[PDB]
Amino acid sequence: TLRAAVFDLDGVLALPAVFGVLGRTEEALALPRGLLNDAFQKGGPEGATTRLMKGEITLSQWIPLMEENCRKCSETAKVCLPKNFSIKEIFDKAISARKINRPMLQAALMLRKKGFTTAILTNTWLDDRAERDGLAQLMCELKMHFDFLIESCQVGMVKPEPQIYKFLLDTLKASPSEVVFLDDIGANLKPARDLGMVTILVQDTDTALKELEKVTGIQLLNTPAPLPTSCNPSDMSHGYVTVKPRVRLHFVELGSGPAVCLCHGFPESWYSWRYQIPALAQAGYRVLAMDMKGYGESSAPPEIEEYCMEVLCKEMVTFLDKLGLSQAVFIGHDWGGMLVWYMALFYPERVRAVASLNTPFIPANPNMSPLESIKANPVFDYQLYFQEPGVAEAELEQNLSRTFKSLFRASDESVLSMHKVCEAGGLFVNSPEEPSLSRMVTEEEIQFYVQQFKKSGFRGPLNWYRNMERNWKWACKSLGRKILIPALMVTAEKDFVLVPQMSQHMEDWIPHLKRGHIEDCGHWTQMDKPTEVNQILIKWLDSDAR
Amino acid sequence: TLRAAVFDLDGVLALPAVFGVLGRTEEALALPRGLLNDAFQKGGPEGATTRLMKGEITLSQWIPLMEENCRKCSETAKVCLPKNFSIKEIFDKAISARKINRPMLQAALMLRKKGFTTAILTNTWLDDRAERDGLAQLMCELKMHFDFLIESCQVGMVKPEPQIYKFLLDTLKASPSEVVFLDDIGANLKPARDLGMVTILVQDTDTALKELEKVTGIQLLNTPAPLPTSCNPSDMSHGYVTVKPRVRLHFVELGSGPAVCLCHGFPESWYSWRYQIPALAQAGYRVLAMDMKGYGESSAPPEIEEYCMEVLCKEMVTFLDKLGLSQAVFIGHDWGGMLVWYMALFYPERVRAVASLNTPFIPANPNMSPLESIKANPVFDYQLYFQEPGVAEAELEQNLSRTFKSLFRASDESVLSMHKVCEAGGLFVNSPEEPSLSRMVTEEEIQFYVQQFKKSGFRGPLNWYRNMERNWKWACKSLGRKILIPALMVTAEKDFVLVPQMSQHMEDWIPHLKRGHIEDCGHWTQMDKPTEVNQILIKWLDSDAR
Ligand SMILES: O=C(N[C@H]1CC[C@H](Oc2ccc(C(=O)O)cc2)CC1)N[C@]12C[C@H]3C[C@H](C[C@H](C3)C1)C2
Ligand SMILES: O=C(N[C@H]1CC[C@H](Oc2ccc(C(=O)O)cc2)CC1)N[C@]12C[C@H]3C[C@H](C[C@H](C3)C1)C2
Ligand SMILES: [Mg+2]
Ligand SMILES: [Mg+2]
Repeated sequence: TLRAAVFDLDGVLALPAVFGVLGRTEEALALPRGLLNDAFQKGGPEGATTRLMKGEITLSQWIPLMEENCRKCSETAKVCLPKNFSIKEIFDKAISARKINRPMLQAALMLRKKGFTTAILTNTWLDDRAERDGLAQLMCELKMHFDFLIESCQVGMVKPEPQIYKFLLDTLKASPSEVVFLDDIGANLKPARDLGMVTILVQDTDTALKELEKVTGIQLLNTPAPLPTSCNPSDMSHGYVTVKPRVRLHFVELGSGPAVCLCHGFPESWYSWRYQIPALAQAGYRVLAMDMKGYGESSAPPEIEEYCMEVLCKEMVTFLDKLGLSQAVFIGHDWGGMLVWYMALFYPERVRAVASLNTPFIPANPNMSPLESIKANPVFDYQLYFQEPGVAEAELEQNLSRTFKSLFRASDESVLSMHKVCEAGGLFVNSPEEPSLSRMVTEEEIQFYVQQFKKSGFRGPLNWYRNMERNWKWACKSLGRKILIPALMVTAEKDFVLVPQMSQHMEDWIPHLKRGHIEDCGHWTQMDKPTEVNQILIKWLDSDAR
Repeated sequence: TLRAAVFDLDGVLALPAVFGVLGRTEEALALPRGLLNDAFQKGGPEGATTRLMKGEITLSQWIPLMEENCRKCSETAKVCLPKNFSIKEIFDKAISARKINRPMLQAALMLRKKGFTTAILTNTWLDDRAERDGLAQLMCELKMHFDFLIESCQVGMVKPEPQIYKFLLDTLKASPSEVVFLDDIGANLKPARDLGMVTILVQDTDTALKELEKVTGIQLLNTPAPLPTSCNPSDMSHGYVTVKPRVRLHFVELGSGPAVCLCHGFPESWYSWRYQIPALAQAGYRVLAMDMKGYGESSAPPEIEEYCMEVLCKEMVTFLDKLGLSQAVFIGHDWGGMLVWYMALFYPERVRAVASLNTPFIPANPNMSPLESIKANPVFDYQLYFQEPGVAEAELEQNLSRTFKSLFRASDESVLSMHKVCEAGGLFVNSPEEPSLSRMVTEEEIQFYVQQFKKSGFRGPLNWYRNMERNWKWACKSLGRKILIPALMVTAEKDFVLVPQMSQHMEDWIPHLKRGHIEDCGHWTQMDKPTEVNQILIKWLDSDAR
């Protein structure tokens, strides 16, 4: 019967609640118990705080009004306000003190995921303080997880006036006995209850959630750790840059701060970074997640040379130029890993910082051609299979669903063997027509890749593998050099192709290299261990790219 | 006969040249005359500086090599290097000391504009210093004005080796006697001369330009002050955000730094900011130049209400949300001016700073309906003409070329009279079929607007005018408030509709308002006085939005 969930902000989604700072200030400054709240509520519906909450005045017009109220309250109580008493000062501290209440948000997340219509209903103000950005951030981080945000100052009404609940029920397209409403102030529940809404006084979070769990019949507390926030492709800002006449580059863009350019692998998508894209934006970064040349909404010229490393790097630099970026942090995985390394080597001035997932920096062997090298490793066999234009395209484009369902697997979940692919005559010869969904990806996620590769298919992506000679000659020009910009390498325990030991010799070329390791991690790092990936990168960026 | 122009960087496009810092350091530190240059050149083609310039090593590998050379040079010269001697320190100072040489660049600009193939040919290095971004910036600002940039370290060759000139002539698709090459070091000219290229030793800039003027037969020196850099639409990064299911917003994006959101007027385009977009990017800003709802590549639903101020503002906030921006600076002109003001009023938390060109902040008259107000001013007549869905669309869409050629005029150049448009029965009744091109815009610029308005025409844009009642009711909710965030107002002397006196009362609502005035400026401010506009905004942003 419950179909909707409403959360107060202050005291429910954010802690500590600003009303409690009022008590601790009183206590701190040894003021009469409740003085600050008497002054705050002064005049009830005709008072300054209602005008604020109704949106009639801004937070800065309100500040001196509240000071007066404190004077009037302190006079009436026959005490003297302390020297250098400052309402601005106090509210600054208070507002910046509050953070998202993780357990509660995730509870709301869960409820939405099981299909509830969730909303924030809050009395709040038009904040014009020089420090308003802080609160602006919080509300941003919070609003993306809810169907609605109803702000007292935006709708001209306040809790606990009955009108706002009607507005709430209207906005929800629900009837009162279908909503649960959580709030920390009892007065505000009264009117929700009168309409027949389930209510919860939120004192301590956990108890509030136990009640919520009980009423909804969904497990909220003690539940498993949820995935990082993902991306709905159509809620994203999509960018397009022509880097030369044939060729356009597409990216997805989120956040502000230092520019971070995410470079996916074979055969993937900007979408392979769906778990990183929110995290880093939230961490303070401008994330530019590429469709690498040949993929998705990016161009895919058919010629092989269009995909050698030199051209691909030139084109990334041009990307920076047209977009006005003097530098960006480069982070790549798989093929994208290889490319960001060479970016560091040929264009240090344009690379703020470099990092790679799984892809070690391997230098060219001036003495042994890459064809020889690739033969020297059985696990590289599939690469020779990729050389003959047409063969791999045909196998891979034959059933897309099948292809990605088969590639995108966690460690325990392997259904292919990159071992003697050539001999076998294909990648899929002894793997299933209809592989099971891997635990890492949903049917919907797989279909996204499916719809993308329908645009250009595999020629472009496969071409990346077809310039072994050209890339080797090129790479050799950099044998003299060293990587001295900040650099992170991140290894995946259970990558059975990009094994962590391939990275062992990296400090020889990259003396200040920083490292990350991820246990129980296959080749598809971002979607296998998104929490860990986010943790390692954000930590790295904060110390090294700022 | 001359068809191409090549410019050295160090000493030609950038001053002071780093070789001269070497002399002044020597002089500063009382070292043997030339010691620093002996050490720099040490070993000629087998030396460290060649490897650097050839790209064999990075600038940071080079640094200690150069120190050794100084030791060896100082030993041989029987002097002791000073306590705390630091090549890094010296090159840091030097590189950061150099700036673009305005007269020279503009000379190159001019030559390109009269059809020359221009290029930079320079010996230079792979810079991995922690401070490489500085130089990265300079090269960015410089490379956008030239057909080619040939870097010694990128092509593996150096001036004055003859191979690089061959490469140069190849890249240019020119024969030697069609190029002029400017350089400050004589040795480098020698090989250009051997092939039969016109050359210029660049000592003082002005003399170099006099020779250049003489050889090319184009006036370079003493020439009129050129326009700010414009934008080629197809060299820009284009962004797309769906703000709700019907409706997508398109923007053009350039630069990094604080987010600046540019809001054009009626009936215009992101392209109306073409002169501001580079300037601000160069000034340190992330410029997001909108197609406002109803225009260009943005959506244009036909319903009027889709265009009231409230919806338009909601949708801008959503724009921020989906793009991950907690705030941005809002700058608008005309209708966009009106909108940024209301943004400040209803969403201060999301507005870092607000500024308007021509559009004063006028509050609603709670007592007099907007229809009455608009009748009270003869110069507003055209607005009543705009009310009847269909009438204005038909006149305006009938000849697009004609429409914009007629609207987009400088002050002296007026061909319409917004006076008694209704009575006359149209905007164009006694104006020409084929107006002359106004001095502000080229045929190509006008055609750009033409091709844009072909997409949705005038319904959307005109609809902005059709919510006088709705916007008035809405605006009234803010009668209690004040604008206390940083705010600039910029008036145009010769705006015969948005006259500067309409702004006189603004300090009553906006007490810290900052002001800008532009003399000899019509209504189409950005394209009328781009230099002034850029000057006022950049100055304002630097003090107020940072
Ligand atoms: O080949 C590269 N990635 C493969 C892409 C497909 C994937 O297939 C898998 C992966 C996992 C599984 C599973 O879990 O069963 C199955 C199939 C295997 C890895 N990356 C490079 C990166 C650089 C440059 C060049 C040479 C070398 C170094 C490898 C390409
Ligand atoms: O009408 C608005 N702009 C017009 C657009 C077209 C232009 O036509 C011109 C302009 C110049 C010339 C010339 O040089 O001959 C000819 C025609 C006249 C100005 N802007 C607003 C901005 C706010 C909100 C609302 C009401 C009021 C306050 C005016 C719209
Ligand atoms: Mg509360
Ligand atoms: Mg020079």
